[PDB]
Amino acid sequence: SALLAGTITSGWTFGAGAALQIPFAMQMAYRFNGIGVTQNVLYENQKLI
Amino acid sequence: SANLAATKMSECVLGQSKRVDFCGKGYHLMSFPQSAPHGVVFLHVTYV
Amino acid sequence: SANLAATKMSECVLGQSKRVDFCGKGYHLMSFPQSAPHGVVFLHVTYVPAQEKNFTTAPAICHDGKAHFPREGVFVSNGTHWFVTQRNFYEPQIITTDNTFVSGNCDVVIGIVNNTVYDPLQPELDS
Repeated sequence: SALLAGTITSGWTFGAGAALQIPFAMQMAYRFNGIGVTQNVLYENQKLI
Repeated sequence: SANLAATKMSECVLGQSKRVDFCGKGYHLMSFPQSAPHGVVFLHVTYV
Repeated sequence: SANLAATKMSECVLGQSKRVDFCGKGYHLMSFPQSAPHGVVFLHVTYVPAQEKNFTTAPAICHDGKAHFPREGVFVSNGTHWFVTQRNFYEPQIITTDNTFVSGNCDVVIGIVNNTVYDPLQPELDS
């Protein structure tokens, strides 16, 4: 549950160094960029997700 | 199996992977580990 | 263990790998192999950030009624002006149309703030 904490809240940086403060709406916008999806899909469809 | 599990705790949970059929089927979003007796249960959030 | 040793000689040493807790903890730069008895001592050069500062964010910037989405970067603020920086370092920049992307309106974005997007072509018309 400590690793379930920092994955949802603190981002991807908790194991690579000191923990940042990343909001959850800004996590999945940059997790779509690895698979080739921009930020147009997340912010409009956020009620459907 | 534990070295496969310690890789997927490092790659899938603590980071983002572009892989297919490693962090789960489809495009990888994030992974949620859960506690299990004599093992570990992964929850793979995928993009289909 | 030798198949895990030859994997780190191929992936970490010979090229750049994006893997986490494989080529060493943190962001991978390079790897230096060193020979030992019955093994290779690895030297992992890593990129670790240190000093952090809390900033004020927002997902989008509303200007003319259309939402301005960031292309590559984040939206930060010091409490007065909104800056465009990156995730790995602090380099404040003037907000331009080349660093922003126009999609949608301002109504469907939760948390959108109002600012003035600077167009560099507008002072260059009369000058």
